[PDB]
Amino acid sequence: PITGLVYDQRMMLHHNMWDSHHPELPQRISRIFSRHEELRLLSRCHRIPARLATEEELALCHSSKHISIIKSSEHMKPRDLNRLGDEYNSIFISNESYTCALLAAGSCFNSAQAILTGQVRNAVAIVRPPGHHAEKDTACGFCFFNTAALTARYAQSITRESLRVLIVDWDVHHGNGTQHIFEEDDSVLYISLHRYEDGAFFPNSEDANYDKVGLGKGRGYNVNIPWNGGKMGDPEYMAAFHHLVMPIAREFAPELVLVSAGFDAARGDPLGGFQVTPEGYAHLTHQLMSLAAGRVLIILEGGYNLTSISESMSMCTSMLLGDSPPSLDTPLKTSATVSINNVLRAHAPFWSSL
Ligand SMILES: [K+]
Ligand SMILES: [K+]
Ligand SMILES: [Zn+2]
Repeated sequence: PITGLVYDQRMMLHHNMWDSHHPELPQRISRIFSRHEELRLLSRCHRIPARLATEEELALCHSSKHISIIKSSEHMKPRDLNRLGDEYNSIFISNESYTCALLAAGSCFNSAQAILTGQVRNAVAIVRPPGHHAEKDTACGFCFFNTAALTARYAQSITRESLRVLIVDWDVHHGNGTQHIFEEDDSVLYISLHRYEDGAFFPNSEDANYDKVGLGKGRGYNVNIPWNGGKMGDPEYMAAFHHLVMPIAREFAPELVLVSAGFDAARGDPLGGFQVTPEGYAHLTHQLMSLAAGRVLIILEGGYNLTSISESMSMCTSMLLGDSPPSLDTPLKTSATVSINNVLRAHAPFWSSL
C-alpha cells in the first residue's frame, strides 16, 4: 500500500533569463517538495527516480520536427533563445529547458511504470515545466512536451495498446494539447474543467467549449466542463465531479488515472481567479482514488501562488497515502449550473450513466 513520489531539483534549471519574476518559477517544485517535508509526508512515500524521456518516447505524441527544434535550443545563444521562444504562444526558453522537459516526462513514465508493475499503488509527480498545452507540433503556454499525454501513451506501450487511461485535467486552463492529441481516440478519456469565459480565457480557443465531444471513434471521449462569468470554487468543482466526472469515469472503467493537476484554480492564484481550497483538492483526489483500483498518478501542471500550490498538492498526497478527507465548509453560482447542464446535454447521448 505504497505511494510513490518523484521530484528532481534539476528541473529547477529551466528558467526565464530576462524576467526572474515570471510566474512559472523554478521554486514552484522546490516549494511543493519543502511542504511535503514540513508535513512529514515525504518519509511516508517511496521515492521514484527521475529519468530523461527518450526521443523515441517523445515521438509517441510529438512530431520529429518539434522534438528537433526544442532539442536544438540546448545549444542556442540568448538572442536565438529569445527569438525561438517568441515564435510560440507564451513560451520562454533557456539552455536547460529541453533537459528539464525530458526529466518531467521521464519522471512520469517511471511513476506510471511503478504503478502498473504494482510497485506502488499511486504516485505524485512534482515536475516542471508543465505539459498540457503542448501540441503534437508545437510548444505553448509554458509547456514544451505533453507530459500527461506522453505518460498515457507510455503506459499503453508497456501494457497493451488499448489500455483505458482517464486523464482528469483540473488545471484552471483547458489542456488544448491533450484534447487534440486524443480527440480521435476512445482509449484515452480526456475530462477537463477550466475557466473558459466564452473563449476569452487562455488558451483563447472555442475548442474548450462543452460541445467538443470528440471525433471519429473518439466521439464521446472528450469532456469539456467550461466555467463562465463566476469565481468558481469548491461547490462548483464538487458538483461537477458529482454529476459529470465521476459518473462518466466509472462508466469508462479506466485501468489508469492520470491527473493533469494544475493548482491555478486555487484561492490566491495570480492568474486563475478562482477559489478552490486545499481541502477541495483533497476531496477531488479522494474521489478519483475510487477508480482504476486506486491506480492514480498526480502530475503537476500549472499553479502559480507558491503557498497555494504547496498546500494544495501536499493535501493531494496526503489523500493518496490514505489519510482521512479533511472537513469541507453553498449553492452553485448560477452560471455553473448552466455549465454543468450544458455538458449533460452534450454527453448524455454517449454515457448511459447520465
Ligand atoms: K483543465
Ligand atoms: K479522447
Ligand atoms: Zn493552468
